[PDB]
Amino acid sequence: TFPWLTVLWAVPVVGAAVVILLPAAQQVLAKWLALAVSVLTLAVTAVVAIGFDPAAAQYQFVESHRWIPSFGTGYILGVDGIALALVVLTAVLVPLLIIAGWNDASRQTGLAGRSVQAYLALTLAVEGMVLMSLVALDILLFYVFFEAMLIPMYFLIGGFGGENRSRAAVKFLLYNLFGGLIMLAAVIGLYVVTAGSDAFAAGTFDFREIVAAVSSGEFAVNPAIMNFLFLGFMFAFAVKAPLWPFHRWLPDAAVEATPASAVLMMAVMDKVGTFGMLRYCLQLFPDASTYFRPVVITLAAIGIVYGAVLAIGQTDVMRLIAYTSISHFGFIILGIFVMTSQGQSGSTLYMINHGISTAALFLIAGFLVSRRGSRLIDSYGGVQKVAPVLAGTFLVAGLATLSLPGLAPFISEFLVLIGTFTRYPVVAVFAATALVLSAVYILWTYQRMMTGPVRDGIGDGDRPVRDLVPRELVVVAPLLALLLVLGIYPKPALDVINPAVEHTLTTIGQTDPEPT
Amino acid sequence: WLPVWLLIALPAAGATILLLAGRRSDRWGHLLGCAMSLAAFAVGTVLFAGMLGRSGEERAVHEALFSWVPVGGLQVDFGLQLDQLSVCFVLLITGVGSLIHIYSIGYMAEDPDRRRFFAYLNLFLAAMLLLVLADNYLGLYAGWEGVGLASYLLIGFWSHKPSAATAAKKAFVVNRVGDMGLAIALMIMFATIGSISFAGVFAAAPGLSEATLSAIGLLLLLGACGKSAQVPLQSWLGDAMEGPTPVSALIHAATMVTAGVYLIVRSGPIFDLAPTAQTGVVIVGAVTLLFGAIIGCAKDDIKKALAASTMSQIGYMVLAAGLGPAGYAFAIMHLLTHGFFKAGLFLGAGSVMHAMNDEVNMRRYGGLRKVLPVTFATFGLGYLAIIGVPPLAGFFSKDGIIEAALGAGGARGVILGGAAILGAGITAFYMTRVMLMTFFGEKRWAANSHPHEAPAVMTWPMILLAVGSVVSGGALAIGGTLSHWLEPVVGTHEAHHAVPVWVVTAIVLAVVAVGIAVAYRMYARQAVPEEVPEGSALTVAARRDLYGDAFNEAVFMRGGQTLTAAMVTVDDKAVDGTAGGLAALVSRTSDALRQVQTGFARSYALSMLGGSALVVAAILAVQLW
Ligand SMILES: CCCCCCCCCCC(=O)OC[C@H](COP(=O)(O)O[C@H]1[C@H](O[C@H]2O[C@H](CO)[C@@H](O)[C@H](O)[C@@H]2O)[C@H](O)[C@@H](O)[C@H](O)[C@@H]1O[C@@H]1O[C@H](COC(=O)CCCCCCCCCC)[C@@H](O)[C@H](O)[C@@H]1O)OC(=O)CCCCCCC
Repeated sequence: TFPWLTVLWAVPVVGAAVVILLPAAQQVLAKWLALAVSVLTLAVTAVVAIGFDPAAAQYQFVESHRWIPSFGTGYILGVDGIALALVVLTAVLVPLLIIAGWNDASRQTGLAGRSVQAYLALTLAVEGMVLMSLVALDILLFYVFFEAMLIPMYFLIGGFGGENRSRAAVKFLLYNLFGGLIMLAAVIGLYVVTAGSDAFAAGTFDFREIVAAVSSGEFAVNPAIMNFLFLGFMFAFAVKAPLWPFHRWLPDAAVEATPASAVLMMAVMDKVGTFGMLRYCLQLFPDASTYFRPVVITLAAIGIVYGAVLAIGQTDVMRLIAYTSISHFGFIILGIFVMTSQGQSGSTLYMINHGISTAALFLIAGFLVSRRGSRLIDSYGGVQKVAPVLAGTFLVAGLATLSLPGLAPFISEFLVLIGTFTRYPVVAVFAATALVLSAVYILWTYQRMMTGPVRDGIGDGDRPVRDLVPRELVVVAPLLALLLVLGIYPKPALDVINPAVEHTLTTIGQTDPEPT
Repeated sequence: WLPVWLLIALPAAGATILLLAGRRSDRWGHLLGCAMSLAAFAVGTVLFAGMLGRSGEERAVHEALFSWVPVGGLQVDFGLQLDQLSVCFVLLITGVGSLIHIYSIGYMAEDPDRRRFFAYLNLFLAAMLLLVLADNYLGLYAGWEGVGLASYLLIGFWSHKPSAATAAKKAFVVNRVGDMGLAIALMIMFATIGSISFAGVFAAAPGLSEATLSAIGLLLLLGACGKSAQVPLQSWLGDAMEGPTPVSALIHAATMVTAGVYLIVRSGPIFDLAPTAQTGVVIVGAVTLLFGAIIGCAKDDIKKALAASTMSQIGYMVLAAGLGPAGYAFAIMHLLTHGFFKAGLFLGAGSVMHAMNDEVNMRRYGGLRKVLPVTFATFGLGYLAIIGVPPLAGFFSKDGIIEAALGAGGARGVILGGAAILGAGITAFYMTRVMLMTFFGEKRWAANSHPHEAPAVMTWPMILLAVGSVVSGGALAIGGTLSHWLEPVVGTHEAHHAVPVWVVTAIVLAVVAVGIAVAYRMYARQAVPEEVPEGSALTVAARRDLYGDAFNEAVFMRGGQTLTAAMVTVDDKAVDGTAGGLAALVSRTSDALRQVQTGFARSYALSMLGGSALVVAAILAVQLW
């Protein structure tokens, strides 16, 4: 059998290496080669998805090799429905981010003229590491790449990006790396516990073996040790997926980085955190996850409402979008930890829809910010008159993030909310208030920016706000199309997500509560 | 054979084209939108005829298109239920929207972006059709939020006007509060029944408990308040008038406001088993009817007065619906008649505004009766329907609603009847004031206004709407045709006849006559003042919409801003503060330790001789200390 996942994750990295190795004089050719690598990765993802059988075994396209037996970790890849969803999201988004950031690195000087090549290579490396993390079926391999993906993104923020890029990159890398190091403590504890248990020949990192051992009850561990390990994993994923109050790194990095890099971070990269909760936290520590479910549920709900409120209070458009994304990750984690088929399937579909919707909205806001010279909300006005298409696409993206039923995110949010209510009705209502808060922070921003009299310098002056160029349409139209398709007909995604979710719940001894 | 879902497909597709074709379709897009609306009307008429050709349970058409959200026990399948109740709304929406599109042809003829406006109109029609046709509450929610979005877009039209944008935002936010309430309702429904479709919900409706059913009904009533513009969510109607007059006509006559009443009636099984929810609905309907009637009497703008009248009529319909099956059929009939005559009135008002150089103040207008004979006739027909002259459509519907309210019985019945009578009187007073200030008295025109008759395109819709306001009410009430039609789906009911029908009719006529006489004395016998006269505290309170906006600005805007500032301070000082404090502690400790690196070899040797610490630790390791 062909090692499809190995190629899937290797192609982005090899392409990044080739791109960075290109001479300085091939900048345009470097851009086209990076786009071609992204498209090849997307084709690999497409064939994997097409061959994926949701009715078949839980894990498919499994590749297994000995990598570091001394550490009890093997090169084990395999994609489930949950992993496949995020893999498809990353594969589809990365080319769109590349064609969105086509010229983001143009103005950067020095670096032996490799600025464009460096930017493209870093983006492709992030894509490859994210993909391999998604497909990895080994705790230590997954941790390796979950932590490694930070560095390319750290360079991508610090290099390129705004004036305060350095501080933002430092805060990013240090928050995420402190979390990853706590994960390292938890992972070493997991290895030690597995070694001390007769369930395994020795200390083990094979995710499937450990999951089976814990589910069968053979790998019984002291609930305190399991609680500590789960706390480490959850803390790492909570800094990665911006669970409140650990979110404070995300706004600065998102605003200071280039729009494509910021989207890659929030839309794609940060998802690895939430996915990490869904695959490991629940399945490695079902008892600890169940015990801590109230606390994590409360934190997710507070994140939803608090991020919505802050987004309402923001004056910078991009920071507003970042806080919106924080609230959306709040929804994702709330749906994950409620441990309901509806809740978890909705959270996965929400990972997908939020990736797409935040990508669209953030990229459109980035285009608008590039047209002008300031990110301030008050710096704009009546933009709809000058750039009808830009304003229309921004409205559609906001409506998506606003969770309209005609667009994909609602389907997920609904599904999450439903799942939350059956177990924690008060939390469900508290989250549902975010439906109002999202209308607020989307439509008020639209009113402030696109409506009213055309602000000075928007339709005239040296930096007028011209409508979207064809390339920006190439970026935007696919995202809006995915939003509309996953809103009208989400079933193709759910058909893949629902089985994997069931297998997950079956694994953790959880079931949707019976109706009264 | 024509499937039901075409009703949704024809308009939406049109909108899609008009949204995507862009400037290429700017020259003829309005024609395509009008064609889509007319095709929807034709399909609705054909489906209604097919339902008439069927009897009993065969009358309704249930069609499941595809599995939609098959997640575990949810298993929500996209499906449309065009029942006897649904078909009435389908016909009303399609016909009135087609007439409004035809009118908008001329109304938006001189304004660019008419193609985009018609795109929004088609999307609005599609959303309303999906709302009324969806066989499950999730599809109902989809249509609900679609109607909210379309209302935002249309009210938000003419984005260069800040007031229009603010009105659109306010409308969407208030609608979204009711949408959140309806979302809580759906979550409760799924949690308790495990199903979302109408069929399963109503099959399991008898179970659960009075408390659960009351909670569901109250949340649905909150949603309706959102759409139906019932208190406390009734404040957004007034500002929504910044949008084009056809938008106001479409919103108030069908779809947007009609959605709350449709949700209440379609949810009839829940409210029938939830007496407390029905009581809440009745209270809301009466209170909002009174509030709208009071506010309308003070509004000096034709659009604002019409909006207040729409709020009052929706309140009457909501009270009828909350009265249970006794008023459900009467509520639907009054809703249809209101669609007709309110649409006519809004079209007439738009014609007046166009003739008056977009003037909206009722004080500036006057003596227009001769100036716009066709507009005057249409406005007068709609006015007679709204007041409820015996020949007019509104007479029968309002009389039935009032009779049901009075027959509710006991203190509740007496209160409802008194509220209805006061509402009828105040409605007569306000409508007479508006009509007199508009079409009677001195011209009072300003800026050398030169009124001209509206074109045929905007006129024919006016004549048809007047014909509807004249006929539909009787056509539905005489012989109880509408009541019998809704009987198979809406709860059947007998007549309590607490008071003779002629007695209630006479009382209503007397109240209307008293209001008309008061209005004539105030504004017909006495010349209409050119400036806003002073008055009692109540007059200014009504001028400020009974402070409804101020309350919202007083409690939620101000309280919301306070909460936002508090959370921003928490983020900047508390949350980020912990990381800042950690960094400060690390830096301070690093500096303190670096001070230990004194640079003197002898200090380092002293630290090394601190190896006495290692020696003592090793020795004590066996001391067991
Ligand atoms: C259960 C949860 C319920 C919570 C719902 C509350 C939603 C948010 C309320 C504020 C809002 O909704 O948004 C107003 C501002 C921007 O205000 P705006 O600038 O947009 O407009 C202003 C206008 O200023 C200029 O605005 C432009 C030019 O700038 C021009 O066109 C205008 O003519 C004008 O000159 C003008 O001068 C100012 O005095 C006004 O404040 C204008 O807004 C005004 O809001 C008021 C409130 O509205 C609402 O729906 C609230 C009611 C909805 C629910 C209440 C009842 C439900 C009960 C259920 C049982 C209305 O009276 C009009 O809506 C009016 O329009 O947002 C913010 O601060 C948000 C800050 C924190 C919000 C977080 C809330 C938790």
